[PDB]
Amino acid sequence: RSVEDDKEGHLVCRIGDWLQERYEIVGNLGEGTFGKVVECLDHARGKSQVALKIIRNVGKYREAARLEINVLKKIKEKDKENKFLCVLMSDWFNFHGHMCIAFELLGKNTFEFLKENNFQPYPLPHVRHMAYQLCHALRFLHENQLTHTDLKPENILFVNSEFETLEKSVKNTSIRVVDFGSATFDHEHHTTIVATRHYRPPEVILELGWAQPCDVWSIGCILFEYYRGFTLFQTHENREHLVMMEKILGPIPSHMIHRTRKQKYFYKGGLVWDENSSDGRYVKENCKPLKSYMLQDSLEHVQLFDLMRRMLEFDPAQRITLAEALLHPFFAGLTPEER
Ligand SMILES: Cn1c2c(c3ccc(Cl)c(Cl)c31)[C@H](C#N)C1(CCNCC1)NC2=O
Ligand SMILES: [K+]
Repeated sequence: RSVEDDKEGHLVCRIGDWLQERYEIVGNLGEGTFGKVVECLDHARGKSQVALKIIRNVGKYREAARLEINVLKKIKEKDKENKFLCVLMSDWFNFHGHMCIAFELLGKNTFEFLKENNFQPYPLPHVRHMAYQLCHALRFLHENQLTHTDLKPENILFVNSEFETLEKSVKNTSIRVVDFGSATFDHEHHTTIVATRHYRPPEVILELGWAQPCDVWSIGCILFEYYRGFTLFQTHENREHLVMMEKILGPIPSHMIHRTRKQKYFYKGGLVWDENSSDGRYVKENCKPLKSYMLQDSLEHVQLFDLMRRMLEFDPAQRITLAEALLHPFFAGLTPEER
C-alpha cells in the first residue's frame, strides 16, 4: 500500500507498518541524518529478528549506501563459512528512493555495556578475546583491498550482551564488527579526514595518505579503552592531540613532519605547545608514557602493552599488521575454544 516521505526525505513509518509485505517493524534501535534503523520480523524467514537500515531519499545518502552495499556483498562473498566476525547482511532493496539493508539482530555495543557498568574496564581475559576477534576480522577485511576507517566501541556489538553480577561481566565475549558505511576499497576515492576523533591516527591528521594501517591504530586505541575504561586521547583539537601522542608515545618521526601540509602546528621541527598555560597543566598531569597505564606488572599485561604500542606506531609504514598481530605472544594466553 502507498507510503509517504516527510519534508526532509525520511520514510514516514512507526511500529506496526510493513515493507515489501515481508518485514514488520516492532522496534526503534537507532536514528540520524542517514535515516532510521528499526527492529523487524522477517515474516518470510519464520518471523526471525533483523535490524533494518532505512536511508533518506537524498542523492548523497543514497549513493553513499550503494557503496555500503557493495562492501557487504564482497564480505558475504568472501566469508562463506561465516567465520570472519563482520556483520552478515541478509537482504537489501531500493524502497521508493529509500535504500534498506537488513542484518542479523545483535546485542549491545561494547561502548553501551561499558557505560552501563559505570566505565569500569573489561577483565584482561575479555580484552584478550575481543582484541583477537578484532584482529581476526579486519585482517580478513585487509586481505580484500578494504579499510573500515571508523572502528570504535559503538561499532562493536556483543552477539549476546547478557551479563553476570560481581560490577558486571558479559557471559559471552563474541562480538561483530558493524557499520561499513565508511569503508573504502584500495582503488577508490579516499575521503581525507576519516575515523572519529579519539580513534583517528596521525597520518590522517597530517593529511599524509591513509590505508589499512588506519584501522590498526583505531584498534590500539579501542583496546586501551577496553583495558582502562576511558579513552587514550581525550581531546577535540588537532594540535593538542599530536602533543598528547608525543607525550604518551614519543617523538613524531621527522620525515612525517618534513612531509605534512599542516606546517601551522610546527616551529623549527617541534610542535607548538605552551607547557605553562591552562591546557598545559592538564596534559602535563594527565598524558603519560603508555607503560605508566599498566594496572598490574605480570606478563599477560606487559604482552598486552607491547601489542598496543606496536598498533600505535606513528609511521603507518612501521605499524604492526593484523596478520602479525595474530601471531603475537599476547594471543598464546587464548583457550582452545576462544581460538
Ligand atoms: C543497533 N544497531 C545499529 C546499527 C546496527 C547494525 C547492525 C545490527 Cl545487527 C545492529 Cl543491532 C545495529 C547501525 C549500523 N550500521 C548503527 C549506525 C551507526 N552506529 C553504529 C550502529 N546504529 C544502530 O542503531
Ligand atoms: K568525544
